[PDB]
Amino acid sequence: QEDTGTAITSSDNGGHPGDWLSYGRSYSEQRYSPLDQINTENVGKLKLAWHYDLDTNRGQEGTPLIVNGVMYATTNWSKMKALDAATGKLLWSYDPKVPGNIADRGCCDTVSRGAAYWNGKVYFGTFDGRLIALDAKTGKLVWSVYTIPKEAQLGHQRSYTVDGAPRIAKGKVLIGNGGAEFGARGFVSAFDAETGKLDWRFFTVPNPENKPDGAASDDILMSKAYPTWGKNGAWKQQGGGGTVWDSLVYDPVTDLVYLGVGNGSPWNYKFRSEGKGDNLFLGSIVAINPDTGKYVWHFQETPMDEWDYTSVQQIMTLDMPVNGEMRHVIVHAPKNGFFYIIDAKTGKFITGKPYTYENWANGLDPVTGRPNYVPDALWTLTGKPWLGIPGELGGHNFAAMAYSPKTKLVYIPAQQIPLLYDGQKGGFKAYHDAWNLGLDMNKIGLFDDNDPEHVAAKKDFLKVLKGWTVAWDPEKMAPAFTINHKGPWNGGLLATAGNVIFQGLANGEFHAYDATNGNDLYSFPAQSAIIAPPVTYTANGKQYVAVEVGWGGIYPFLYGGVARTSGWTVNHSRVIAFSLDGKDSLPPKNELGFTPVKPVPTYDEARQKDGYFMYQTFCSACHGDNAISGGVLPDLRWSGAPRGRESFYKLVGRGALTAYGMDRFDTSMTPEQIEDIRNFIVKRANESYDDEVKARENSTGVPNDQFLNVPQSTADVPTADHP
Amino acid sequence: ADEALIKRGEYVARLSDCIACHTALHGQPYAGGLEIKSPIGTIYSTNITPDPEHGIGNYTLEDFTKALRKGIRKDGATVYPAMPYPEFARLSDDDIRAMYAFFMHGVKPVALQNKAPDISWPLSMRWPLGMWRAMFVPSMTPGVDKSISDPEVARGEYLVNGPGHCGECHTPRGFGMQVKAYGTAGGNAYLAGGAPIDNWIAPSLRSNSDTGLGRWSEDDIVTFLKSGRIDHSAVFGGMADVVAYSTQHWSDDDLRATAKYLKSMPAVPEGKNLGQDDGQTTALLNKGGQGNAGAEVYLHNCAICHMNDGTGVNRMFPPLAGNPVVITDDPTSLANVVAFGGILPPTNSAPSAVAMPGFKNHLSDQEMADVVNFMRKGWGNNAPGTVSASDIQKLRTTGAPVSTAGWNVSSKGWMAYMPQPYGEDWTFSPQTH
Amino acid sequence: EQSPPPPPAVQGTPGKDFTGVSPANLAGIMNYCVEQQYVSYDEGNPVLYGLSEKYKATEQTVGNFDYALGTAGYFDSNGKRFYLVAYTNEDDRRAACHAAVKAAQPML
Ligand code: HEC
Ligand code: HEC
Ligand code: HEC
Ligand code: HEC
Ligand SMILES: O=C(O)c1cc(C(=O)O)c2c(n1)C(=O)C(=O)c1cc(C(=O)O)[nH]c1-2
Ligand SMILES: [Ca+2]
Repeated sequence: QEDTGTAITSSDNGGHPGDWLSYGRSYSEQRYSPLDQINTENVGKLKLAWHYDLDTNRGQEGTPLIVNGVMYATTNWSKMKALDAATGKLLWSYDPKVPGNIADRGCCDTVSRGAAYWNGKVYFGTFDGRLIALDAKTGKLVWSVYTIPKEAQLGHQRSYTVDGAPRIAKGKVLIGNGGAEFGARGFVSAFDAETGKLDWRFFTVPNPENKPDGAASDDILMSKAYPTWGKNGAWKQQGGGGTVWDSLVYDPVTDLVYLGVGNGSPWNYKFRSEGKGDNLFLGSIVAINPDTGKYVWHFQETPMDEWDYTSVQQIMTLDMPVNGEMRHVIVHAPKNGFFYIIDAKTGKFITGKPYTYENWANGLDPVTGRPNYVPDALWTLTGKPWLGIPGELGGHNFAAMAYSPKTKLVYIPAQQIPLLYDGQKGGFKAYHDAWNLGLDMNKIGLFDDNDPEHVAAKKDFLKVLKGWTVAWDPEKMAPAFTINHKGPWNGGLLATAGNVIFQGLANGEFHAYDATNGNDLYSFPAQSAIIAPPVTYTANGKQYVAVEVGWGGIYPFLYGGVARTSGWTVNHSRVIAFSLDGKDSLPPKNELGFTPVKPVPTYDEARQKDGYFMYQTFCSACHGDNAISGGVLPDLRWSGAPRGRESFYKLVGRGALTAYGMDRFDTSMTPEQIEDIRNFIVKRANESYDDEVKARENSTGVPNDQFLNVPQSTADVPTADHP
Repeated sequence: ADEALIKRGEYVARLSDCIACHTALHGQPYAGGLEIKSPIGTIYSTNITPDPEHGIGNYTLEDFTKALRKGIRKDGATVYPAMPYPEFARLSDDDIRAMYAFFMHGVKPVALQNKAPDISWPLSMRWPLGMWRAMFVPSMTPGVDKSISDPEVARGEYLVNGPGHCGECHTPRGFGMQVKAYGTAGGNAYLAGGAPIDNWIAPSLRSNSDTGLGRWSEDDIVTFLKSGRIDHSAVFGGMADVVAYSTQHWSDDDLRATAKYLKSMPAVPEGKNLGQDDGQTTALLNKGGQGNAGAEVYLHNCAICHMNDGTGVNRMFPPLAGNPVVITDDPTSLANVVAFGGILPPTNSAPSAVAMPGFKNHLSDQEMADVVNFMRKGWGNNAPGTVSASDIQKLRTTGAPVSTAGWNVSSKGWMAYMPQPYGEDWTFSPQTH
Repeated sequence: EQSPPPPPAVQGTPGKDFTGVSPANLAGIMNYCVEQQYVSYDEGNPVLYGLSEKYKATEQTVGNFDYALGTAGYFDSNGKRFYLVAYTNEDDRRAACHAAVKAAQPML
């Protein structure tokens, strides 16, 4: 108890130094810990203290909570484990038994990013859309609610999943959802932390007919947001998007709730809203009253969003000397590539500058903060292909960023993955159980053939694909220093008072760097890539640094053959913790992944083209582009299903593996299209089997660096003025 | 040197599958207490931890050798034939020494008291057990047989007849409940199938194509032993935990030698339990069953995973047409695997962890008997006999799903992942239903 | 300022002359002006819906780069490009959208 929330507020002022009670360890989400037991002159002696093997084989992005010696960690498939924070012994476990038939309704893996703690209870959201409260000690269920209202509009397609970490403000659990990649109406709901009753709801986009929803957002939606949404478009049927799935901040200093609103649905601006209107509360930060849920202010970072530039990224609150005077401000690093400083109280725009390379805008308007779009960046209006940097994954993603008041620096894990945007041919066509982005799925993706155009495209993509960590200085709005990496999709950042920053890399290494100059101080091989942010805490008086390891997310699921440029990795999901006198060691594991198997030699050429097309619109999101898996999900080229028509249909059309995530696709594809996909997969396997076998033939048994396209020689950190 | 000896002893212990049957379900390792059914009564595994009072802490090397090779405890009485001491009598001196070192130093001492066997006093006397060893267990030279010219075949034979004890399950037992052949020189009865043990039947390991490994390749045997998932078979039942606890930890050389020895055994007469498929069953299932109860049950419950031709999916769903487990004379294991499903973790060549649901609650006894008869007489299968509802109801009471817990301990492979619920509106029947 | 530095001043020649902007460029300018205000929601919307329909600015399957060139602050006139994200006063941004409405009046 201790009136939780008071403890979380005091955590920002030195109170509770050895606890991690919120998602960002505090209401400010600074992710800064005042524990100086591990410092720069000492972190090099760090050793692994303990580990705990998780029972999932997908990505782990959760941020564990630590309450007075007990670690509550949420894993893939929304499972929760309470372990001993000092020895890593499982105190208890709980799984909500998420149904397997909705796994394809989530954009990007069945991940769970965190939980919340309040008054001796732990609250978390399940992938199917349930908010569950458990006793923090016994682990028994207290209450469980369904967060998606059966009534209300929500659009015709309602693909709702919950993967973010709930936040609790004044005894109210706030939770959003995701699914605008498929088509959904974004909203954030506040439930009672004691009884589970719905306290209020806030819809981030207006309903199709400008009618009241009975929620707390009615006045602002019907008076301000509705006139900014075209006159008639695909937003009325799809939902409009604006899902809040990552950022949910409570500020007790200003007593406000900040929501990071996601992208539109579909991404196509012309399809969604005729290419007209600002589409208010889309790709914006909205601050509302934590009590009644009423709108207070907003700031739209990305008007008329069409590149999947969500403002859902981490929102942080600091105190800075603005105009030679101390001021409580909000710092944001969304997908679009701009670092924003705005006023936390009134929402007034203060400043904004690109922290990475972006070609979609020539800076921001100094008088409004609205981006100065280049005319060609609006590919939807021009109707021409656009090579957008940042791509749909943005310069920043769910990976956490940290703050150090000792150095006054914001450490951001940044990436560079460009995307080719082009409109869907023939107009918008929404598909059941498919990504309804409204763009051409033939143009996206790379090929391994000998076509000079394809060779040049792949070479350029590998040239401008990068990953690094930048120490932004908000006072100067310039990078203090950078730490380069081989590739993107690394873990989050953690900052402590020992001037040390911790981060997990995509090659499977946990690293500790100096917080003042970025010098590498400690490195540890974790046997699998780390995509979750590290946390630190105290148990029995001694400091521990823990992190969840597991390869997953949208990047390995989608980009496939180019997803291992940072180094070879497979998924060995677990939770590890290091202490100053740890004496543990990771047992050996099999790192061969999914090895090639010789396919059938018969395929149809006439069904190639369209077959490829179908694979790019239904199966590429999970099994990788061009039928090459990223190392988490099975590779379809070596699968035994495509060896026959009947087995392939019964697996894809009928969903024989629904209990594990393979759902039926007969609700959107005829058997002929599934057969076309099968022929395309067989042709790809026949093309690539010999090359894959040759690549895996070496001492280690895994493909070499040249096959994985890992970058020999260091690559320049992009920054502005150049990629 | 001591650490190397401990590691070697651990490897030999895993090679002999000591941990599988010397640990009770959800119990301390090597602490015993496992219920083993016997025709006389029920026996319990003794704890073999280095505990000086409960375990074998006071056992010397000579006592260990006597217990393993002759089945004589430190007391002096003879153990029950539940101990595979007829097979462990072939263990070499170096292997026994390494295992003794591992058990005296590498095992954590647990203090669980050995449960007494619940056998009535007239049949609980221990003196006749030695006479059983004298009558049915011949003297065996410990170590590799010095008659096989090929070193790999000799090592495989030592593994099969020594630390690993396949004949304990795969060899028929005689009137004295003893294996009719301890080696390939015994005759065609060596590794020629067995009676149902724990409602599971170990089929023939001989060269007959219908029921044995005649259609199995050496690489097929190696991969099946290492991971349990090949393109035409999938491990289950007792083999499942034999692979999970013991065989998956074997070195590649040992697995290759075992497969070579198995494939090099003398030829055995072919059976008549498998025929040629003319598509009659496939046509019947394509029509819709048309009045065949077994065909209707298969179409509505099983055809989604195993296809209408009984071929399944390679390395994902094992075939039912020509599968020796479906072909064997005794259908007990067939109905057992139908009633209770089975979870298999993903492998390098067989990704996408798979899960048979247990149909003991979805289907009635008559429906499962009908489906078993249909699969036994379908796609050219010629398995004899018929299954009634009484046998199904007997199997549903005496039977339980496999542990799937050995897949998740001290393994370089993936965990055995439990399946998620299908959903509220799920059905295995086709859309026309 | 000398606080965390503001975005640099934009480059371009502001103007409110709309002689030869041509259709689907005035439609883009009015898309830029209906949002961000500076005209209205009631006298700018009829221009946008009616200038983008008569002259097919969007068409849901067609290009017309002139719409994007004008959704931003740019518009061409007599072979010269003028930028509306200049005019830092924001009172010259107004009476420029009004001038665009006046210029579009004979066009509709
Ligand atoms: C994300 C939700 C997915 C999409 C979209 C598609 N697939 Fe999938 N597939 C997914 C998972 C998580 C799994 C593994 C299942 C398990 O048991 O772990 C699979 C598996 C398959 C397989 C089986 C491969 C084998 O076992 O060797 C096949 C043949 C397959 N998937 C095909 C397939 C096709 C054709 C798709 C496009 C329509 C497709 N999948 C989409 C997850 C997802
Ligand atoms: C399952 C079939 C077993 C395997 C494999 C191994 N052992 Fe065993 N062992 C088993 C039983 C059921 C019993 C007791 C029988 C009875 O008469 O009560 C035993 C007994 C032993 C002992 C004797 C301990 C004593 O009772 O004081 C020892 C030392 C022993 N077993 C060791 C041992 C080793 C080293 C094994 C691997 C080679 C091994 N056993 C395998 C059952 C089974
Ligand atoms: C009793 C516990 C067993 C011991 C000891 C061994 N095996 Fe076994 N095996 C057992 C069963 C109940 C089965 C049934 C089929 C299954 O997959 O569930 C099997 C099967 C095999 C097979 C496959 C045969 C087929 O599919 O036709 C093989 C190749 C096999 N077993 C090999 C094997 C070896 C080499 C053993 C000594 C180490 C061994 N088995 C021991 C039960 C038991
Ligand atoms: C998909 C979920 C399945 C359905 C529906 C049915 N079976 Fe199946 N079966 C499936 C798998 C993945 C496996 C592998 C075994 C493992 O241990 O998991 C099996 C296995 C069998 C077997 C054993 C043969 C062998 O393992 O080689 C039999 C006899 C069998 N299945 C029959 C069967 C029947 C009769 C079904 C309809 C009731 C049925 N299966 C449904 C997958 C699936
Ligand atoms: O529009 C949406 O609703 C939506 C949702 C999500 C999500 O729920 O994670 C992502 C995205 N979009 C998206 O564009 C994206 O790049 C992304 C990455 C991830 C992830 O978990 O790594 N989620 C999402
Ligand atoms: Ca998105």
